[PDB]
Amino acid sequence: LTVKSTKQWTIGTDVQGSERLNGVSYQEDALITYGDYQYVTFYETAPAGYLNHFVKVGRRRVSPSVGDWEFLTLDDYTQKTMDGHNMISMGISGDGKIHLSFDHHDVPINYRISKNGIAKDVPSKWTSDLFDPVVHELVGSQGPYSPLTYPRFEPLGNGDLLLEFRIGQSGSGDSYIHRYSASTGKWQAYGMYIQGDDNNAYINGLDYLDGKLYTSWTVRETPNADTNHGVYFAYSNDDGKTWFNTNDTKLTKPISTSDDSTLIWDIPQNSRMVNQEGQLIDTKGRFHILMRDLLSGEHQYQHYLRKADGTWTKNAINPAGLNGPDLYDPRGKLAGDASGEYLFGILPDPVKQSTGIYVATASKDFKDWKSLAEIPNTSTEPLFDKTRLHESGILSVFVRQAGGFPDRKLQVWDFELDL
Ligand SMILES: *[C@@H]1O[C@H](CO)[C@@H](O[C@@H]2O[C@H](CO)[C@@H](O[C@@H]3O[C@H](CO[C@H]4O[C@H](CO[C@H]5O[C@H](CO)[C@@H](O)[C@H](O)[C@@H]5O)[C@@H](O)[C@H](O[C@H]5O[C@H](CO)[C@@H](O)[C@H](O)[C@@H]5O)[C@@H]4O)[C@@H](O)[C@H](O[C@H]4O[C@H](CO)[C@@H](O)[C@H](O)[C@@H]4O)[C@@H]3O)[C@H](O)[C@H]2NC(C)=O)[C@H](O)[C@H]1NC(C)=O
Ligand SMILES: C[C@@H]1O[C@@H](O)[C@H](O)[C@H](O)[C@H]1O
Ligand SMILES: [Ca+2]
Ligand code: NA
Repeated sequence: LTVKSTKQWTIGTDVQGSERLNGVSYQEDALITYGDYQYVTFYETAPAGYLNHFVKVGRRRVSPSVGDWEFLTLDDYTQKTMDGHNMISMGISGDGKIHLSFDHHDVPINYRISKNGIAKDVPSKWTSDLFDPVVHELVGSQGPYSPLTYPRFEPLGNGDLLLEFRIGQSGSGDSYIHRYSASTGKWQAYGMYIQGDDNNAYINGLDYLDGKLYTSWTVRETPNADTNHGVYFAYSNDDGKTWFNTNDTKLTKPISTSDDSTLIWDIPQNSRMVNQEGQLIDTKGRFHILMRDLLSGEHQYQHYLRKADGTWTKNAINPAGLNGPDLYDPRGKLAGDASGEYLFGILPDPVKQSTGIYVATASKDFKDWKSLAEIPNTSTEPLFDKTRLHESGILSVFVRQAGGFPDRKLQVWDFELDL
C-alpha cells in the first residue's frame, strides 16, 4: 500500500486564543463527502476581532474532478466563548439537509438546519441564506436540551440522522439520543441511553454498520481528568432503543454506568487514559477502540480489538519513531478502507508537532504498524472523511496547524491511496 499523490489546501485562518476551537477530537463530523461534494465547517474570526467568531461552511466538488472550495459565513450568530469544548459538529441527512450544532459547554442546545436539501438538490450559489435561524430545541422532539455538551451526529441506513449528547456536567451526567426522520422532517426523542451514577460516561464516537450502532466509553468520576476508569462497549440493533453487551446480553434501558456487564477492559484511575479518543467499526464487523495509557511503564497509544469470535485483545501501537502521548496530548482517530483489510491510525505526535498516518493490516492481526505519511506542523486532534475514503480511496484529513496567530492555518490534506 502506497500513496499515489498528496495535496493540501489552506481553507482558513484559525482563531486566536489559548483554547483550540477547530480540530477537536469529538467533532462528529467536521469533514463529510455526500454525493459529488465535500463539506467542511469551522470557526473564523468575525470583523469585531478577538473573541468573536462566525461559523463557516465550505463545499467543493470532489467528483468527477476536484474543484475549488467555496465558503459561506453564518454572520447571524457570534461565538464568543473561549473554551475548547465549544466546537461544531455537522451531519447530513438523506433528504439532503445539512445540520449544524455548535458552541456548547453545559448550555442549551444551539442547532440549525438548511432550509432545503442542499446536499442533494445542489444550489448554484453558496450563501448564508441557505440556512434557517439558530434554534434551541429539536422540532418534534422534547427536552431536556440543557445543560448540553458534546453534540455528535450519526447517519443511519434509511437516511435518518441521530444526534447524541450529554446532559449534565463532568462527573454527573447522562447521555441522550434524538432521531431526525428524513421522511417527515421531524425529530423524535429516543430518550436517555446511558445514565450516570454520580459520574458520567464519555463515549468515543458513534459507529453504524449494516443496521447496528456501536459505541465505547470510559467513566469519569470527577472533573479531574485522572479519574477516568474502564473501557466499556455496547451495541444496538434498532438505532439506539435496545442495547446489548459484547456477549449479546440485553441490557437495561438506560444503561447505568454502575453496570459492569459492559466492561471490556479493567483500566484503573490514574492510568493517564483520556476520554473521547477514537473508535471504528470496520466493514468486516470488527470493532476497534483507540485509547492510551501508561500501564506498560511508557505512555503508549493502545488498540483494543473485538474479533469476530467475540474475543477482545489489547495491543500497543508503537511503530518506530512515534512518541507516546500523555493524558492531555492531542487525541487520534482510526479509519478503515472499504475492504476492511487496512486500518489507518491517524495519530498526532506530541513531540514532533505533527500528525502521523500509520497503517496495519487485518492479515497480520493489525500488528504490522508502518508509517505511511506525515502531516507536518499540526496542533490538532485530526479528523477525517469516512465516505471519501470508502468511495474514492482518498484519505482526507482536516487539521489545524501549529504556530501563532495569524500564521496558523486550517487545512485539508488529501492522500490518494493506491487501494
Ligand atoms: C462477557 O464479556 C466479557 C468481556 O469480554 C467476558 O469477560 C472476559 O472474559 C475473558 C475470558 O473469560 C477474560 O480473559 C482472560 O483475562 C485474564 C485476566 O484478566 C485480567 O486482566 C484484564 C485486562 O486488564 C489487565 O491489564 C490492564 C492493563 O492493560 C490492567 O489495568 C488490569 O489490572 C489487568 O492487569 C482485566 O480486564 C480483567 O478484569 C476483569 O476481571 C477481574 C477479576 O479477575 C475483575 O475484578 C474486573 O472488574 C474485570 O471483570 C482481569 O483483571 C487473563 O489472564 C486470561 O489470559 C489467559 O487466557 C488467554 C486466552 O485468551 C491466554 O492468551 C493467556 O495466556 C491466559 O492463559 C484471559 O485473557 C477477560 O479478562 C474478561 N474481561 C472482563 C472485563 O471481565 C466474559 O467472559 C463474557 N461472559 C460470557 C458469559 O460470555
Ligand atoms: C480532558 C478533557 O476532557 C473533557 O473535558 C474534554 O474532552 C476536553 O477536550 C479534554 O481536554
Ligand atoms: Ca460516527
Ligand atoms: Na462525581
